[PDB]
Amino acid sequence: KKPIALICAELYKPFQDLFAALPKDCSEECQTLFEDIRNSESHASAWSSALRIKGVAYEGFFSLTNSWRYIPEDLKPTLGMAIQTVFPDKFEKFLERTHLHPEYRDFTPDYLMCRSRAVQEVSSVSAVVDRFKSKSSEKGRPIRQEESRPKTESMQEDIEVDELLIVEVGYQTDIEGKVISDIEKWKGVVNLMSHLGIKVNVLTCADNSQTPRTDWWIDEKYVRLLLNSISYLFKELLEN
Amino acid sequence: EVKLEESGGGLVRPGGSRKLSCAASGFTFSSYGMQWVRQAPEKGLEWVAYISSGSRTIYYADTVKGRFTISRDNPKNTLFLQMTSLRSEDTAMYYCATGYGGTWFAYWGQGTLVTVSAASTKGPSVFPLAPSSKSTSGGTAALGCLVKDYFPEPVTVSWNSGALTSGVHTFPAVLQSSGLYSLSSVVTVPSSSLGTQTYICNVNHKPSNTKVDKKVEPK
Amino acid sequence: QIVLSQSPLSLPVSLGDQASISCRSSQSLLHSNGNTYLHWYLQKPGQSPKLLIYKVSNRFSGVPDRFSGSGSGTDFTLKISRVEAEDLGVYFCSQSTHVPYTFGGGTKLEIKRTVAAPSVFIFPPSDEQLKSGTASVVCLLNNFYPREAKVQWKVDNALQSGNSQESVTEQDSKDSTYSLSSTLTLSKADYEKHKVYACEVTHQGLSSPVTKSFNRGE
Ligand SMILES: O=C1c2c(O)c(=O)ccn2N([C@@H]2c3ccccc3SCc3c2ccc(F)c3F)[C@@H]2COCCN12
Ligand SMILES: [Mn+2]
Ligand SMILES: [Mn+2]
Repeated sequence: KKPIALICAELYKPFQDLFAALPKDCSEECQTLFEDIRNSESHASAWSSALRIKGVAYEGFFSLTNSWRYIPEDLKPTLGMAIQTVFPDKFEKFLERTHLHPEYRDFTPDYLMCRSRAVQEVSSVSAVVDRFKSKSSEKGRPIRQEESRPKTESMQEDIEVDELLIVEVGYQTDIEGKVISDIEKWKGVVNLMSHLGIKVNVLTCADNSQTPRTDWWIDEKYVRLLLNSISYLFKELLEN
Repeated sequence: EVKLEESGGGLVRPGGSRKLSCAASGFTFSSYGMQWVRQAPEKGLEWVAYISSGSRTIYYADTVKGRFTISRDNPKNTLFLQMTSLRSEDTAMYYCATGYGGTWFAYWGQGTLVTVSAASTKGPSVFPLAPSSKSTSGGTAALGCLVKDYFPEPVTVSWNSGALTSGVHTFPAVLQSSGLYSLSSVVTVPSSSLGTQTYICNVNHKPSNTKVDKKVEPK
Repeated sequence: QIVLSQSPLSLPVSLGDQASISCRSSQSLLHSNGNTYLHWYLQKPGQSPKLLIYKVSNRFSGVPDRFSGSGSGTDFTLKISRVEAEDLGVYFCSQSTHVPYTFGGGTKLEIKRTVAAPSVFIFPPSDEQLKSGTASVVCLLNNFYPREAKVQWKVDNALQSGNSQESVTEQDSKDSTYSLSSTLTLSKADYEKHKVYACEVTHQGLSSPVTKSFNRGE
C-alpha cells in the first residue's frame, strides 16, 4: 500500500534521532544505507539494506555503551594483524600453525583489543570479562566466553604479559544460536593461542527486539532509538 | 615486618564444617595473592588454594574442590578458608602464605591445627616410668612418664615445671587404632640424685582443660 | 599434575661439608611468560616452612649466602656450600608454573656424627596402670646414631606381633643423636600369665643384638 520511499518519509524523525546519537562514522554509514532503502526499486533490496542498518547501528551503540572505538568493517583488524603488531616475536610461528587453517589469519571480530601497552587498547581485559559474566549471571543473558591457556599454567604476579580481547556482538532473533556459532568459530584459534603461549579472551553476545529494554548489551536510551526507527521500518516493510 | 596469623582450628566431626581466618599485617595485603597450604602430621606439604589480589582468580587442589571455599576481605586484611564435608584425611596443620610479589610461598603463618575425627576429647592417663637398675647405666638413670590415650592431639610435657631440660626426650604421639593418641616422655638424670631430687612430669592437655603433675619415684 | 621428584630422600652430611639436593619435574616448569617458578623451602623441626630460593636461583632476602639454586626445564639443584648445625630439617622444592601448585616429597638433611650405640632401658608397667586392666611395657633406646635400629619384643621367648608401637625423636640439635621408644601393650590378664619380658635391640654400634629383660615378679 505504502511505497517504500514513502515509508522512509514517515519515519524521518525517528531515523533522524538515530543518526544523531550514533558515533560519527557509524552515523554516516547508516545515512548512506537509509538512502539506499528510500531509493530501493525492489522489496528485497530494501530488506537486505535494512538488515545492514540494524547491525551497523547496533554496533555503534555497543561502542558508545562501552566507551570503545567504533570501527567501520573496512578498517577492522584481523587476527593476523593483531598477532603481527602486538606479538611480533610469535607471528612467524603464528603463520606456521595456520598452514592448514589459513582463514584464522583473516578472522575479523567486531572488537579486537589488547590490554594497554589497528588493535584498540583497553585498561583491563579481566574487567570487561567480569562485566559480561555479571550481566549474564544477573539477567540470564546468553554469552559464550573462552580464555586461552597454555598447558595448565597459573596466572602470575611478578611480570605483566600482553593479552588480547576478542568480542563479537549482534542484533538478531536467534540469540542462543549466535553465541554458539561464534564461540565454535573461535575455538580453533583459542587452542592455537594456547599453543603459542598467547593470552586471549573471546566473548560473544547478542540482543533481539524481545529483550527487555533494561537488559540489553546497550544502554536503554539506545534501545529506544533502535526500536523507534529500525524496528518500525521492518514492520512497515513487510505489511506494505 | 610481614606477619600472617591463622586462627579457627580445632576439632570437627567427619562431615562437619569449619572456617579458618588469616590476619595479615606489615604489607599492603590487598595488592597480593594469598594462599593456603596444609601438612598432615609426619607428612609433606600440600597446596590447598590460591586467591588473587582482587579475588577474580581462584584455584583449588583437586582433593578440596567442591568442599572448600577460599575468600578474602581486603579492607580487613583477612584471608578466609571455608571447609565443608570434612574427612579424616583433611586433618592437618593449615598455613596461610603469600609470595608478596609472586606465586611462591615467601611468607608463612605459624599454622592452625584442624583435627577431623569423631573421637571424644579426653584427657590423658599419666603413668610413671620408674627408675630402676633396668634403666641405669654407669652413673645415670632414665625415668619418664607414659601419657596414654588423650584426644585431640596438642599435649605439652615438661619436667619439674620446666626446670629440668637437660636429657629430656618427649616422643611424638602415635595415633592409636582407637582414635586416641599416646606418647611417653623420658629424662636421664644422675643416679646419685635418686632419693634426694624429686622428679615430676607436668602434663598439659588444653583441649580437655586437664593438667596432670605426676611424681616419678623409684619403686 | 606436575610431579616433583626429590633425591636423595635423606642426606647425612658433616658440618662444614657441601650438600646437594635434586628436584626433577615431570614436565617443564618454564612458564610462557619466560619465568620458571621452581622454589626451595626449609622446614626445621617443629617450625613452619621458610623460603630459601624462588624462581630457580633467586636467594630470598635475608637467607644466608651458603644457599644457592640452579637448573632449568625439568632439572633443578639446591646446594648448601658449607652445612651448619641450624640447617637440620626437611628441604622441599615446589612449583607454581602450573595449577595445581605441587611440592616435592622432601629431603631430610641429617647431621653426621660418630657412631653412638643406644643405651637400652626397659620399664615394667606401673601398678597404677595395672589396676586399670592394661599393661604397657616401655623399651627405650637412648641417644644413638645412626637412626637405623631394630626393636622386637619377646614374652617368655615368644616373638610379639600386632601389640606394640614405636616412636622416634627428630635428630637432636645439640648432640645429633636419636632416641626411640617401643611400647608393648598387653591386657592385665595376659601380662600376669608370663614371667620374662624382653626387648631385643639391633644397632650397628652394638657388637651384637642386646636383649634387655625383666621378670614380672621381681
Ligand atoms: O562482521 C560481520 C557481521 C557481524 O558481525 C554480524 O554480527 C552480523 C553479520 N555480519 N556480516 C555482515 C553484516 C554486518 C552488519 C549487518 C548485517 C550483516 S549481514 C551479512 C553481511 C555482512 C557484511 C557484508 C555483507 F555483504 C553481508 F552480506 C558479516 C559476516 O562475515 C564477516 C563479516 N561480517
Ligand atoms: Mn563483525
Ligand atoms: Mn557482530
